[PDB]
Amino acid sequence: EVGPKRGSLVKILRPESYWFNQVGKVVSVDQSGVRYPVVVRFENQNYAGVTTNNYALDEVVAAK
Amino acid sequence: PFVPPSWAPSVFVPLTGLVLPAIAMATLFVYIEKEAP
Amino acid sequence: MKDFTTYLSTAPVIATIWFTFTAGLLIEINRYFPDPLVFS
Amino acid sequence: GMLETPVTSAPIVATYLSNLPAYRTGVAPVLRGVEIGLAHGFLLAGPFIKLGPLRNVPETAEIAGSLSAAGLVLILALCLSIYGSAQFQSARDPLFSADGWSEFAAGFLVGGEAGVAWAYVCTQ
Amino acid sequence: AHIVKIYDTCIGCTQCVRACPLDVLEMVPWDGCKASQMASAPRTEDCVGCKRCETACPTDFLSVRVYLGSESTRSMGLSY
Amino acid sequence: DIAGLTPCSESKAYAKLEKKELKTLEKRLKQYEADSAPAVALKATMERTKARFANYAKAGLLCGNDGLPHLIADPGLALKYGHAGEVFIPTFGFLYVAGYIGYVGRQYLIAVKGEAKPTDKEIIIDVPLATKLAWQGAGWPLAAVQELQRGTLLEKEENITVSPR
Amino acid sequence: AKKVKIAVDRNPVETSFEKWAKPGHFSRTLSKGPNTTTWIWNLHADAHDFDSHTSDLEEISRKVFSA
Amino acid sequence: WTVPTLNPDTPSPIFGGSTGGLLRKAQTEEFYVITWEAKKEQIFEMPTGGAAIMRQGPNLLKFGKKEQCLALTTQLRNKFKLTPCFYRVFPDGKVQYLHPADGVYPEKVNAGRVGANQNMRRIGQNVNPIKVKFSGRMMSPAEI
Ligand code: CLA
Ligand code: CLA
Ligand code: CLA
Ligand code: SF4
Ligand code: SF4
Repeated sequence: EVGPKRGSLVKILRPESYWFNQVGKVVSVDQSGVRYPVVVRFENQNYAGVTTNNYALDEVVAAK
Repeated sequence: PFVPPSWAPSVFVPLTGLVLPAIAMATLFVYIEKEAP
Repeated sequence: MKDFTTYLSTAPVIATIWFTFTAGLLIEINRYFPDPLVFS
Repeated sequence: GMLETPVTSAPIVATYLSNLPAYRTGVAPVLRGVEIGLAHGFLLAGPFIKLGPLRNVPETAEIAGSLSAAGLVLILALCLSIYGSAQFQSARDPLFSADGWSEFAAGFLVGGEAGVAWAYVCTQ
Repeated sequence: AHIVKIYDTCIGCTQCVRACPLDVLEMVPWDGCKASQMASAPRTEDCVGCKRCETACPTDFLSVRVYLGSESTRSMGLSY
Repeated sequence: DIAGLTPCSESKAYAKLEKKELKTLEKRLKQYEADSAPAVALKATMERTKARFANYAKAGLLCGNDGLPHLIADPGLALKYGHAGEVFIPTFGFLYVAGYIGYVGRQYLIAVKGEAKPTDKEIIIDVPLATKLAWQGAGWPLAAVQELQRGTLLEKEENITVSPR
Repeated sequence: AKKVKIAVDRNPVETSFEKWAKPGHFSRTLSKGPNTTTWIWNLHADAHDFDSHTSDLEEISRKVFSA
Repeated sequence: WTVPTLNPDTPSPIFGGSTGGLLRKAQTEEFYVITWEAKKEQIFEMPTGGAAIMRQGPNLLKFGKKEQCLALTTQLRNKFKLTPCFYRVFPDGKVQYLHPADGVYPEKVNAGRVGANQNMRRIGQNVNPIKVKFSGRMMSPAEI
């Protein structure tokens, strides 16, 4: 009941993220009150080769 | 009054090129190696 | 044959054909219109 | 441990080194300085005389070369002195101490210049 | 000695600890992530600055950071 | 004439240059036979050399004191004195081809972004699509302008990633 | 005393253009295709590094012999 | 678990020796000792170069720096599935034990450890360098 729906597309707002201002697919949202529950997957890898990352609720917004 | 002697280069060139550098290097080498109290 | 035509569609093969064509066109133009310096 | 080898660990080699002035303990540092200085000072004159800029002058070659060998011994004595100042500022052998090395450097200057002078006397 | 800091984006993968070639880092209990563990840097005096830990961190941006600082025999990796 | 230059057709140095090049070719010619293969090749070169010097003079180029053609780049001076073919006309000739190549490539890149695996459509070219886009690029200046006015040429500032500042 | 003799395997591999259309097939890492331009250079750098494609000495030797 | 005590008389592997061993540093500053138990005699690779045979039972080696000890530890654990431990030894005779600091290898989480050098923020939430200026020494914003 917290965070965006699984499989939906969100836009990243973390300035220090490789995918800032980019759209990714939500994989899961932790409901345990952790710091960064939202998990997002991206189609383009970052400089380390990673394609997934964890974000806080306020760091991600729905596509548009 | 100003004109230096005609032998000035014979003394100052070796002095500034061989003698003062030797003392300067010895002074600097001892200084850098010196340990704090 | 589908795979072979797929191989010909790879980047290095396409570039070789494309530049071979492009170079040939330029070479042929200068063969029939030697020394072009001004449109005229 | 360290790679054993005849050069590193041999009886004949060890005895030879133990008799050199550097390794001969029980001798005052000043005396070791003179013994070491004489040997190097005597040799130092050779190359300067034979291959110096004034080597082809009949009589000036001997004087100029030896006088340059004396100069180099003086520079080396300064190197020995300042090395002791930097290294020993605060053990078994007296040489490796602030007091010992200062005596060692002084002996090297006296021995070295004596060796250079002795080398000159051999020529003339 | 170098400076090593662990930030609250750690997911407790333990990859930084495994990567470290001088046993500078270790894992400790935590409640801020699913793994319930966080990286720690208790022995930074042995850190050499290789940054193998940063190479191994999956989070973006890194959750472990190394700031090269004052040099010493240990941090300069000397055996003489 | 312009900038102190003179027409190559009226330039003394320009005429002398042609003789030097022909003289060099003639010198090599006289060491062969009349209709041998080397002689025919040399004669062909001399014909092209004579044609080249006639064409540049006929084109109304300007020669300097060096007796070599110089080109006029200012559009006003070019159109004023009929030198539009040196730089001005070729300027718009190149831009049409350069925009053609760039526009065709951009159309193809947008086309495959909709596919499931865009990366595999870049190393392995979709030749049927590329040929289709190759022909439609002839009207790129019209299509390019209409995209600009409709506002679909540029991305939004909010959809482009940037570093911290 | 292993005798010296001719020893081969019949039809070890199939002659097809299928793998000509799948760059990077030889390596597990590059078989997935490109995501960054670094993949392209890695394809040419590791093409003839047979010893790293497979750990089988026999497979390595056969490639060397035909190369 | 209690802190092990080093036994200087522990036997050492069968090794001829090399030029990649201890230097004068070991006699003046410190050196490192690694010990472990061997199930059977086996050949392993010395981080200083060469091959050595480990005796069955206790083994002991001396290295010039910590990284060399922990490089051998990785080899023994990954291939031979052993559990080595090493110390820091000073010329005065003092012996300091480490790795495992608490008996459990750091990769495995263990209760009782206290977090160190942990910042409860992200990298992007550090202050600007101007705000830590003239603090008496060169200080990064991450330190404060
Ligand atoms: C400004 C710097 C400087 C000066 C003044 C000199 C001066 C000299 N050099 Mg040069 N040199 C220099 C820099 C200098 N050099 C540098 C930087 C290098 C390295 C690139 C060299 C490398 C070099 C070589 C390789 C050689 C020289 C040599 C010489 C000599 C050539 C002239 C001659 O025939 O001497 C003849 C010399 C004499 C008749 C004796 C002069 C006095 C001696 C050297 C010292 C006497 C000391 C005294 C007895 C006791 C201490 C007194 C003191 C406390 C006041 C002369 C003494 C040549 C030479 O003969 O060297 C010995 C030589 O072979 N130089
Ligand atoms: C390595 C290169 C080299 C060599 C061999 C020489 C050689 C020479 N130079 Mg030249 N020179 C060089 C480089 C060299 N130079 C360079 C790079 C420069 C430019 C900076 C110069 C500038 C220069 C000048 C300006 C002058 C010379 C001069 C000389 C001559 C006398 C040098 C002298 O007094 O040495 C003194 C030598 C010694 C104090 C000892 C040398 C080393 C000994 C022999 C080592 C022995 C080791 C031993 C074998 C070990 C035994 C171990 C065992 C006991 C266990 C000589 C022919 C002078 C001359 O008049 O030439 C004709 C001169 O005026 N040179
Ligand atoms: C890259 C910059 C540049 C520069 C430095 C020049 C320089 C020049 N141009 Mg050119 N021109 C340019 C770009 C440039 N032009 C472009 C992009 C175009 C449009 C495609 C033109 C179109 C053009 C025309 C139609 C004429 C010139 C003329 C001139 C000359 C005098 C007037 C002038 O432009 O003053 C300095 C330039 C500028 C301040 C930049 C803008 C220039 C505008 C576009 C043209 C001004 C013409 C002027 C009003 C004519 C008055 C009569 C004249 C005899 C005094 C001078 C050599 C005139 C000429 O032939 O004189 C002999 C002329 O009639 N230019
Ligand atoms: S710092 Fe990185 S590698 Fe280390 S535990 Fe945290 S997330 Fe994993
Ligand atoms: S920089 Fe190297 S030594 Fe320091 S913590 Fe990271 S991996 Fe360990």
